[PDB]
Amino acid sequence: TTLLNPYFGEFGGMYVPQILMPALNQLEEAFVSAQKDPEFQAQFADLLKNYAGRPTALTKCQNITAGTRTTLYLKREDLLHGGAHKTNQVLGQALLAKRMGKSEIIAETGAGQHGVASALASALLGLKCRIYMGAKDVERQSPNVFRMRLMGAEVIPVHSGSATLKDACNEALRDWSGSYETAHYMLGTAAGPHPYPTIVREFQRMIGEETKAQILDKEGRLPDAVIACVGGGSNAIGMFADFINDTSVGLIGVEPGGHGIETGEHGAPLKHGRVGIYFGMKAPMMQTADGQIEESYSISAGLDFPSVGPQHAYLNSIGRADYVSITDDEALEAFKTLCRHEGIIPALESSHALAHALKMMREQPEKEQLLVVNLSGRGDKDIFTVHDILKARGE
Amino acid sequence: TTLLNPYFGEFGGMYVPQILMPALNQLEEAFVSAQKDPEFQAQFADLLKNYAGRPTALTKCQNITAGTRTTLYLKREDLLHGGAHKTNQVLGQALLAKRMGKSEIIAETGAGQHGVASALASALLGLKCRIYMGAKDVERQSPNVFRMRLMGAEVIPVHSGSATLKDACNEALRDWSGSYETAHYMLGTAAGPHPYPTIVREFQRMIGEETKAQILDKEGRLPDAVIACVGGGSNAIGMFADFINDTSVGLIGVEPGGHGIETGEHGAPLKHGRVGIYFGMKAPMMQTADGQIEESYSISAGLDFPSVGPQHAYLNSIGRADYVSITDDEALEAFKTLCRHEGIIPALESSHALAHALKMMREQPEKEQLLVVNLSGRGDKDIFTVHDILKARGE
Amino acid sequence: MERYENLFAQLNDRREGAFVPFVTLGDPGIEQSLKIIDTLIDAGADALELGVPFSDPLADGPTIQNANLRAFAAGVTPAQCFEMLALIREKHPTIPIGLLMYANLVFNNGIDAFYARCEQVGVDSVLVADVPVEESAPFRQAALRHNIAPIFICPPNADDDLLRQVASYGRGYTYLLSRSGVTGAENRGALPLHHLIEKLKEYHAAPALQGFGISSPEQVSAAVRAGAAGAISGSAIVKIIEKNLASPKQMLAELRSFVSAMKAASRA
Amino acid sequence: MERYENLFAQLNDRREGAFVPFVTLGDPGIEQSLKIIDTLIDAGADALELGVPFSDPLADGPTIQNANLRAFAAGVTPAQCFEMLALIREKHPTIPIGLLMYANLVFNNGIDAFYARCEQVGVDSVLVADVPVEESAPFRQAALRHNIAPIFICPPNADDDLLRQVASYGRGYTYLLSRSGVTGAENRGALPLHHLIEKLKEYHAAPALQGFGISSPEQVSAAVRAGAAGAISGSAIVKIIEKNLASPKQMLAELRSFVSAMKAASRA
Ligand SMILES: Cc1ncc(COP(=O)(O)O)c(CN[C@H](CNc2ccccc2O)C(=O)O)c1O
Ligand SMILES: Cc1ncc(COP(=O)(O)O)c(CN[C@H](CNc2ccccc2O)C(=O)O)c1O
Ligand SMILES: O=C(NCCOP(=O)(O)O)c1ccc(OC(F)(F)F)cc1
Ligand SMILES: O=C(NCCOP(=O)(O)O)c1ccc(OC(F)(F)F)cc1
Ligand code: NA
Ligand code: NA
Ligand code: NA
Ligand code: NA
Ligand code: NA
Ligand code: NA
Repeated sequence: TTLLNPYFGEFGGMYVPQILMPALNQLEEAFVSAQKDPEFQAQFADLLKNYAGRPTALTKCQNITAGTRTTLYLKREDLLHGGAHKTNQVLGQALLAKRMGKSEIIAETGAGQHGVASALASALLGLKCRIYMGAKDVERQSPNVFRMRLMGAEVIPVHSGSATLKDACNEALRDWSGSYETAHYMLGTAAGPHPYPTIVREFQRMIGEETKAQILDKEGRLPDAVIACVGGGSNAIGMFADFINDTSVGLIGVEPGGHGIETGEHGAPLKHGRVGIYFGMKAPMMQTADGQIEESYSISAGLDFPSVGPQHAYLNSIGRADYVSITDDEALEAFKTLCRHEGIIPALESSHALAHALKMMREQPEKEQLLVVNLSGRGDKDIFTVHDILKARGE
Repeated sequence: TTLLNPYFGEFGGMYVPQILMPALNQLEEAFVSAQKDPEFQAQFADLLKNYAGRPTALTKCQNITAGTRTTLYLKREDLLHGGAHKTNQVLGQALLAKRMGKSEIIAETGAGQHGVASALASALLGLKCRIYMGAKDVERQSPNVFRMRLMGAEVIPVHSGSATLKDACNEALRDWSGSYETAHYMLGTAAGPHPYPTIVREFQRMIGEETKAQILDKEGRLPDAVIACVGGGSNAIGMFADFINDTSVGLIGVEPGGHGIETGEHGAPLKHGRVGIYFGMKAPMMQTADGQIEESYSISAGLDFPSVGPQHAYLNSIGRADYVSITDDEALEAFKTLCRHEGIIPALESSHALAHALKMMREQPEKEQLLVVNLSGRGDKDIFTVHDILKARGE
Repeated sequence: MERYENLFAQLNDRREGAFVPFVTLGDPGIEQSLKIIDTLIDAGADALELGVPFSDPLADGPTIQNANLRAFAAGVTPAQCFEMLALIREKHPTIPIGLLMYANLVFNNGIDAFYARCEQVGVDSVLVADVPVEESAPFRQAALRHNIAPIFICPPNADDDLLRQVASYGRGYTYLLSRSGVTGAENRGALPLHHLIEKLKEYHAAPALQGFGISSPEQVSAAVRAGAAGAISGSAIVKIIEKNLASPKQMLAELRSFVSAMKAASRA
Repeated sequence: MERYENLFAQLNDRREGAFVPFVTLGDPGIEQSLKIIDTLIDAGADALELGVPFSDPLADGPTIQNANLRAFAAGVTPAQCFEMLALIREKHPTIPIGLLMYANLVFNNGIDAFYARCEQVGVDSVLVADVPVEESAPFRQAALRHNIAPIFICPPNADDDLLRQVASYGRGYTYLLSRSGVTGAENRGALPLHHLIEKLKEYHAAPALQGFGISSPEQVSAAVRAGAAGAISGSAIVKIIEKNLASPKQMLAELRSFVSAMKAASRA
């Protein structure tokens, strides 16, 4: 029994060991109670505004669209305290944790942005934070490891499996199954068992809400499309949510194509995997023919995850949202182009969305289109990784 | 002849080789023209809001003041695009450069925040940017070197003298004396020859303007004091300016004490140097008995400068503002305390201001005081420097 | 079949509890796994719980994770596990055999087809670790249609609704979970909660076996004294496999000695 | 005194321009500097421009920066420079001696006291590199009170107001700046702007010497043909000091040869 629907069509549910069901039901109940609690809403709103810096800017590109009929705005989640959208829902979940009397936080992280958000929230709100991070990601997103430890969080490297995001996810869930009485699992994307996909959407939807208000004010109309990258699905559903009922607005999610879909080294389960059960949910998974979970790959740690949130799987199935993929190299080009021509250093994750927007424009340069890309993070964590790659090329 | 007063009492002026006087007069004239130009004001305002993300938050500390009668707010310039207050006036000066038909930008940098701001502004507005940075600073603020180069700026390491800020200043000025026909010198602090101290103040004063509006809204009164660090003087005068005529509000600037004033390894000319002529201005200077400029020292590259802007020297002389110093170790403690207890990673420069605020509170914990610290930057550029220090200690 | 009912009927006649070892199928390889299983049976195992290696075993601690990794290193697949299960049943016609599955391996190419496959090879029960009763409907329905007992966890945090549902839905035995957390021998489970044992019996649930962190004969005898019908040990046994990888002969002797001592503790 | 007037009176009688070498005082050390200066004079220098090492020479390129660094490495201070200036004047009573100062060294412990000090040792002029005419008042006033000529730059971007002010304020000679930038031998200055030369003469300014990037006899003769009263060479001479640091004897011979050729080019 639940208070809210755990499914989005066929997708979602609560596929966890029985031991964890009361924790999930408790969390669902606290979320439902908090949503109608004016005190909670005011506290959340105050943290978003005065601590995290909402509303974030909506920036019109001045240069990169020159000579085309594309108008492109960037929703500036890179300006949020912490440096990515991940901070929004962490603040909300942290308040839920305290509401349920939990004193500890467990979180997985890959880009380290969710880990930084969890650490900073735990420092402010008096929680003891431990973060699981794939050892590969500890290296390629090292600046965030330093930030997390500086804020007093315990960062635990995970060497098992691919030593990336799904392996951190596995460890976080194993830990929580033993510590749920005192620890809240601050899941960092819109995936996992219910009620996480719902809570994460609801604590990110201010992205799309602001975007709509902003684009209305500046352009007098809705966008032709909003474009976001998709690793687990939080920044995308946060952008998409307030536009779902505006049928004229394209909802475009961008999965990482890695070295190319044909190489099998990608992170695009929604369009190139098949439905399966793992990490507490029924959702598209990269999986072998006999049902073992495949390892994903992406240049960006934040997209290096072989499944995807169930609401995206649903929106795709009914054709309300469209999903595409963008490769490492395409993402790198978009990264460079934004740095050099708009003076913004985007996260490599966000660069996948920008890259797809630049394709839409370049492929059809006389097509009138008003586009918003969710610029989900800043690229500070990525500058050394990108430098080494660009240098190893000869640039 | 000038349109505006180049002096603040005894301090300021235009002590440059005669060759550079027309450039300064041109710049003063463009500034005066721009200030009354609605088009310019609207363009500047739009960049500040929609590109840089103004207004920045004013955050009330939740934890670090516990058990005392101090209420402490942080003006969140760390949330500005680029990661520090330096972005404000760079945007304004970049528009001036284009107004005067300059196609190139020269800038010095020490923390690399002014260099990052100049690079990002030059990328957006179509300027060719070259940055001089002391070789010591290239190492201890390396993340910003990567960011600057990623945005297409040329970063030139300066190995002469102390290989820090004043040596970058020297090179920038030497370069400009030969390239002023095509290059604008985007000076990065409220110092140097007139009209820089005035222009920099006027393009930073939104910091204090917002702060006053914000503190009025939240507290119904003005602060007892506003506290900012002082390397050259831009973030401080930007905070102070709108409060100068509110006589009840203490204006407190914080110079770096380095290893301690008594060691002579500091950067506190205002209170521990003496008036001299260098870098185009008459101002307090760290200098030998016979008038050679001394090298400064600070853990923070952004404060490692042996002079200070003339308006601060003036405000101090008439007793309108008070200036203090804070050592490396005190700054490091404040850095750590903000990370662990408010979940904000501050620049080491800004940490000097926070440290002084924490002293005001701790020294007199039952004194009712409402304080604002200008949190001039985020500490991303500093995390590796701080880690190495803290590790070398045994922490 | 009623291999579980027949077993519990017989154990009750001898007034003893069941001892049920768990191992991962194909750990450390197919042939040695088959020998390990024969040794578990020869040493007195009343039934078997057998794991199919899965890529991401979220309910398992390091010991069983490493068992899965050894089986994969040997190329073990679910198809090969079903090949072993046929050989096991062929040698041992009466012993109850339960599989411990992760959901994706059951759902993968058809839930019904998975249970049909179990019935065909002569498996008696399936416990799907990550399918709570709340999600169990097509699983337990498919299980019953193919004469497989669906086995459910009764966790220590169980309420009355869950007790009634586990009692109604489950067959074969009720898995009485000793503690929170994931599998592991060093994290010792608590004693069986008396209130759960009594309620399960009041509601006519399948007999309760205690599992998780059961690693010593004393824990087995204590579970039975507490009212449980028996106990399951996994990690403790897998550690003996891991310890003796270099010596299959010594591996078998130690397995035999341990299972024997564990089984003896179940006896009145 | 009127050492400059006497010099220009004499040069005019011989229908020649002035050649005026610059060196940094105390580069590469006090004794060798004093010898270099004697060699410059013996080789035909009409006057001297002498730099006092300053920590942060913002108008100077690498050549003269390195001269300052060599002088500092030898422990040279302004006090020691004034000691050398006394020895120079003692040997050479008639040659005009101009100092090239950065403002802080003049302002440091009293502008008046600095110029009094110059008068006392027998210096004839002071050019303060970073004091434009706009800031010059207490400098030029102190200079005149102590019979020192304040020398000002007439830059190539000069307007009529600046021409009038330089003509009115300056004494001794007018420094006609050949180009933008900082000092350096390889960045060659342009020819003297004819319009500035004519205007300076119309306004009764002190005679014009061209300086910056003057490094070859051809440039000297061209400055004089252009109407200038002469030329100043600095970096080109300092490079000869830098090149021959290991051989003071060869340093002196090369200095002599170069100054001689430079001075010869000033002759009609
Ligand atoms: C700037 C930015 N933009 C986009 C993304 C993509 O994440 P999303 O699709 O939720 O919007 C990330 C993901 N970041 C990771 C992965 N976080 C993560 C990803 C998948 C599963 C679990 C996770 O914690 C993290 O910070 O832990 C990001 O940092
Ligand atoms: C976050 C932050 N907070 C405070 C400061 C102190 O600078 P300020 O006193 O102007 O407010 C800096 C100075 N940053 C240097 C030095 N910029 C600099 C300093 C002195 C002289 C010239 C300079 O370009 C730079 O970015 O180049 C900073 O990054
Ligand atoms: O029997 C199992 N493992 C072997 C015994 O445990 P241990 O002795 O600790 O290795 C076992 C493992 C997981 C499981 O599903 C769930 F996680 F939900 F409980 C059920 C039984
Ligand atoms: O005479 C000077 N240097 C030596 C001659 O130049 P160079 O031959 O290029 O070394 C010299 C250097 C600086 C100066 O002040 C100002 F910068 F304002 F012009 C005046 C004269
Ligand atoms: Na994914
Ligand atoms: Na997403
Ligand atoms: Na300073
Ligand atoms: Na300041
Ligand atoms: Na499947
Ligand atoms: Na002085």
